[PDB]
Amino acid sequence: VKSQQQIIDSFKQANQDQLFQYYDSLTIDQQQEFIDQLSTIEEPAKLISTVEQAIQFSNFTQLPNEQTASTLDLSKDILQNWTELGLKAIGNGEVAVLLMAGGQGTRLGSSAPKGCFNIELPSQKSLFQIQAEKILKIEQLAQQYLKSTKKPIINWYIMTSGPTRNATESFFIENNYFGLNSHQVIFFNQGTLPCFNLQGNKILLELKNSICQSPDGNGGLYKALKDNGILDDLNSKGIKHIHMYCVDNCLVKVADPIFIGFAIAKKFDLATKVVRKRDANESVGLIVLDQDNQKPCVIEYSEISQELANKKDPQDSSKLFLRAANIVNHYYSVEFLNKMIPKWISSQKYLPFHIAKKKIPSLNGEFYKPTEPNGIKLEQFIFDVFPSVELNKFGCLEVDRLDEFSPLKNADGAKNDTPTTCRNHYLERSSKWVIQNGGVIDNQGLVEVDSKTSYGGEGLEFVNGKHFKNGDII
Ligand SMILES: CC(=O)N[C@H]1[C@@H](OP(=O)(O)OP(=O)(O)OC[C@H]2O[C@@H](n3ccc(=O)[nH]c3=O)[C@H](O)[C@@H]2O)O[C@H](CO)[C@@H](O)[C@@H]1O
Ligand SMILES: [Mg+2]
Repeated sequence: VKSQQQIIDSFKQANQDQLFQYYDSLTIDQQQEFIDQLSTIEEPAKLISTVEQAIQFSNFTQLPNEQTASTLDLSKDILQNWTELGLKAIGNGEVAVLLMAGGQGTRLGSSAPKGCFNIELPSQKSLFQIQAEKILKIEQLAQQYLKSTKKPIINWYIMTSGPTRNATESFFIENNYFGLNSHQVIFFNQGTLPCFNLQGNKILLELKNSICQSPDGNGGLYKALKDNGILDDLNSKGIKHIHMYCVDNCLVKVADPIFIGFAIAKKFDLATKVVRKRDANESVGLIVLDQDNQKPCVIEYSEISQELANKKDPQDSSKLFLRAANIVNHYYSVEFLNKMIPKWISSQKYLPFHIAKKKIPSLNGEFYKPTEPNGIKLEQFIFDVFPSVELNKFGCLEVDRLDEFSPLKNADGAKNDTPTTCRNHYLERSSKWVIQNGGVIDNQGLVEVDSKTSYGGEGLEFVNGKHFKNGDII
């Protein structure tokens, strides 16, 4: 739309003259490539103004009992009822899953997308394959429940970022989508945001003809859904329910019928899963009620005070007051998304920029890697839109952590959330399932239940009285 010079001028008017410090020494091709990159930034002056306001701008209680439920407390009949509602929805092609895999998992230090990571289970399955097989399995369980001739389809929308896209897609193709239909696995990229200097008023140059940019946070998912036509696809296919989740959880129950059934039974617009907080210092957001506006919301682990994090429950001193840990497992009604996404992406009121100090290798005038944080990355949080839902339309399901949540965040060597803790948890869960179904594991070993065999412990009646050894795959 605008000329090359018009773009340059709009950045200079926004006081970003440093970006053109080496412009004249660049070849014409590098210049054109540079401005093309700058042109993707919609409204520079406004963005910078917003980042600045965000920087110079930086009463909770527990959610009402009416909006919460726990799989630890519900009777089998109630859980079965929800399961059936969930399976029926799946059986009618009304369910889609949305996988957030745009993160670069810096803490883990892997060169490949976290989803490809191998926590070294006997099966050597990557996180992506486990999730793929969970999807295939639940489709089959729904088909069996409804007695369908063919299995229903759960479209799997995978949100990648520029840096994880190629490897991610190439990985699924090389593995033939792990058994799923190629058409049901749909990739789409989330956007990016420019990185700024510590002061937060200047965009950082990565190279002489390139600015630093990073994935705009999982909160950038809503805009990516609209812009990539995913929302249109949901409507086109008649999908009514979508399960959004985090790629790092090796235990995740993708498209959990219990979770979907919970939302349908209660007619929720939005629902989220939580587990009991490990300890005051666990790096997890907490689901709470904002008493000032009487709206549900999440307080991120990095923006909570030690005092609030450590406060004990006044009605039970043995527990932390705020202990509903966010495990990034969200349910959204498609209708709710059709109605709200236009609003959410139209202002910071729902998706404010969160500031993160980072060590960003960039231009000094030469490229370099710092030892101290030299810039900031901007991020929108997926849950910041929660307050916009009506309290009575928001659900919070507490689940069993050992059965549903073991995140891979750190490289081996750390105390928690490592490939080892994930592997151990995965094997312990599998082993518990086998024992409960009468299976005998010799020499106190640990076995692995194949995701191709059981979704969550069901259909394991054949192991009763049967012997297994440490390392077996069932
Ligand atoms: C914002 C957010 O969700 N925070 C949650 C996240 O924290 P945490 O900081 O550990 O995780 P991240 O926000 O980095 O990643 C969450 C998920 O979003 C994806 N992602 C992230 C950034 C991005 O630009 N694009 C993208 O797709 C990641 O691939 C991952 O699947 O998990 C914790 C549990 O482990 C929760 O208690 C936190 O409340
Ligand atoms: Mg309750």
